[PDB]
Amino acid sequence: LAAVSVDCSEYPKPACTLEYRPLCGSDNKTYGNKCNFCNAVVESNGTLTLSHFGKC
Amino acid sequence: IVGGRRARPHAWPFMVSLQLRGGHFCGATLIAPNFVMSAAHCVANVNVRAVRVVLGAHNLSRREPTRQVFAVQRIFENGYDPVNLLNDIVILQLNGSATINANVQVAQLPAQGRRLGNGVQCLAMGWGLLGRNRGIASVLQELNVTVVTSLCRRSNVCTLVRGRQAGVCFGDSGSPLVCNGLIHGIASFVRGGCASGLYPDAFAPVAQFVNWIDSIIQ
Ligand SMILES: *[C@@H]1O[C@H](CO[C@@H]2O[C@@H](C)[C@@H](O)[C@@H](O)[C@@H]2O)[C@@H](O[C@@H]2O[C@H](CO)[C@@H](O[C@@H]3O[C@H](CO[C@H]4O[C@H](CO)[C@@H](O)[C@H](O)[C@@H]4O[C@@H]4O[C@@H](CO)[C@@H](O[C@H]5O[C@H](CO)[C@@H](O)[C@@H](O)[C@H]5O)[C@@H](O)[C@H]4NC(C)=O)[C@@H](O)[C@H](O[C@H]4O[C@H](CO)[C@@H](O)[C@H](O)[C@@H]4O)[C@@H]3O)[C@H](O)[C@H]2NC(C)=O)[C@H](O)[C@H]1NC(C)=O
Ligand SMILES: *[C@@H]1O[C@H](CO[C@@H]2O[C@@H](C)[C@@H](O)[C@@H](O)[C@@H]2O)[C@@H](O[C@@H]2O[C@H](CO)[C@@H](O[C@@H]3O[C@H](CO[C@H]4O[C@H](CO)[C@@H](O)[C@H](O)[C@@H]4O[C@@H]4O[C@H](CO)[C@@H](O[C@@H]5O[C@H](CO)[C@H](O)[C@H](O)[C@H]5O)[C@H](O)[C@H]4NC(C)=O)[C@@H](O)[C@H](O[C@H]4O[C@H](CO)[C@@H](O)[C@H](O)[C@@H]4O)[C@@H]3O)[C@H](O)[C@H]2NC(C)=O)[C@H](O)[C@H]1NC(C)=O
Repeated sequence: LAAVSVDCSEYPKPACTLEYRPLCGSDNKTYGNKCNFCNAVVESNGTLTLSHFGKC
Repeated sequence: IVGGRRARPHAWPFMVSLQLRGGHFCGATLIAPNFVMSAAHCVANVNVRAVRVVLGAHNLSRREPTRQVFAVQRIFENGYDPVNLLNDIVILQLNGSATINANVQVAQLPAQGRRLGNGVQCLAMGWGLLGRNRGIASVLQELNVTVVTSLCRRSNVCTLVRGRQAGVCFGDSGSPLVCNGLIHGIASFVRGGCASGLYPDAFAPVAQFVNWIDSIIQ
């Protein structure tokens, strides 16, 4: 109901920047930032979704 | 930092933590009493007014009497390019000026366009991830790296830990790379994820920006 989203459309990217702004995936993994999360969503071939912002 | 080790308390007393309300998000280096340097991409698309700048830290999880906490008054950029990850440096002016003591000191920077060559021995450090889902460090970690020229472009300083899956990870952006005492990079990006053992980590090359740094800090 929080309708949490990130836009992963410009993905994949060969490189990520190193800031920590964690994202908690539907696989119950913490991704380090949007870039690391989005590269995983394209590599899940779209079945990995966003649970919420922050750590798991 | 993946594969490194605990720093000694206040070993690198120019190491700064940048924090938003959830805590640490990037590193920074103290380069004058009222100025810190970081990566441009840490402040892009965040509310700079919310960022607290912590000096004097060692273990982020603990209440430390050592710490000094500022807010950011102004930022200076120099054509950061998010597409190509170029000029990934920022300088933040603090709303005050630090007290210099054993826990907080200003770093030394190289002269303009001094180049490191292939094989130089340096230290990296940071409070980022200890590994793909081992989580963020409490205690400042350091890591011996080597400068590398292969698989790097000329507008970056690159490092690699030979024979180990180690290097910089999320939360170590903006942290220094120190080589013969002087500050040569600002951690900028990875590729293939952290500690791939294949692609070197990329820093922003401070020596390219010293004239610009000087034009701020005197
Ligand atoms: C540059 O910007 C800096 C950072 O700014 C922040 O971040 C940015 C991003 C933005 O969000 C800003 O809006 C934000 O503020 C900024 O630093 C800020 O500045 C604020 C304003 O100056 C400041 O806030 C207030 O400070 C008051 C200080 O009073 C306390 O300390 C003194 C000195 O100790 C005491 O005399 C007081 O009694 C009081 O608390 C008690 O202090 C002592 C006892 O006296 C302490 O005891 C302990 O210490 C002993 C030392 O010997 C030792 O023996 C120990 O064992 C132990 O005894 C405690 O008892 C303590 N009690 C506590 C801590 O509860 C506060 O009074 C005031 O707080 C009150 O009101 C708030 C609002 O209602 C409440 O939240 C709060 O709970 C209290 O009720 C308030 O905090 C910030 O502290 C500071 N922020 C930082 C560092 O993050 C700079 O000012 C600015 N610089 C510039 C512009 O030049
Ligand atoms: C991984 O990287 C680290 C760090 O890398 C360097 O630093 C960073 C910041 C960047 O600049 C990098 O580019 C640099 O590479 C590497 O660590 C470095 O290792 C070098 C040796 O391997 C070393 O050089 C040699 O130093 C010796 C003298 O050291 C003394 O004094 C200096 C100045 O203070 C100090 O830096 C040293 O740590 C050491 O200090 C003394 O230490 C002892 C033990 O802790 C203290 O004694 C204890 O103290 C406590 C205090 O409460 C208590 O009293 C105890 O009771 C007591 O026992 C003592 O107090 C300290 N003294 C002082 C004054 O503080 C030299 O003898 C040596 O000489 C010669 O040999 C070299 C090799 O041939 C030559 O190059 C050289 O020219 C000489 O001929 C060296 O020069 C660095 O000091 C060290 N740097 C740091 C920052 O720690 C590491 O090598 C690298 N590892 C890998 C595997 O790659």
